[PDB]
Amino acid sequence: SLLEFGKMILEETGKLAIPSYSSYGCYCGWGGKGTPKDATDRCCFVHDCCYGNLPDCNPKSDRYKYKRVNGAIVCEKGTSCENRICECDKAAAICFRQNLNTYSKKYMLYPDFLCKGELKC
Ligand SMILES: Oc1ccc(/C=C/c2cc(O)cc(O)c2)cc1
Repeated sequence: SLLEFGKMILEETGKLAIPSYSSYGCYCGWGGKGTPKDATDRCCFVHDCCYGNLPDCNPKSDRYKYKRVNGAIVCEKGTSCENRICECDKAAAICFRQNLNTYSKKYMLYPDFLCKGELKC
């Protein structure tokens, strides 16, 4: 679910999902178009594609369970949708962690019309 994703993001990065990742760049948050602005935005692009791979799941609302083993996120076994949603969220949270070094506050609330270019999943 979205709230679980937000808590996984906070755990990984120490940033609050809202506002750090809810409206960042072209792809983090509602909507997506154009060329992602940086590596963090690319995490969101791929996360969007990952949710797009699950057309008959409901990634915003369906809850999954995970634990940590030696620090690392381990998605626990629910329904097939829940497992797949968890893997998408896990990847994006790790990706955010990996790209904290280049996160730029200039891309928070980035305006949609600047999202020029095109990117297929
Ligand atoms: O690819 C994406 C990556 C991150 C997000 C952020 C989502 C989000 C939205 C909420 O209302 C609450 C929340 O805790 C998280 C959306 C798309």
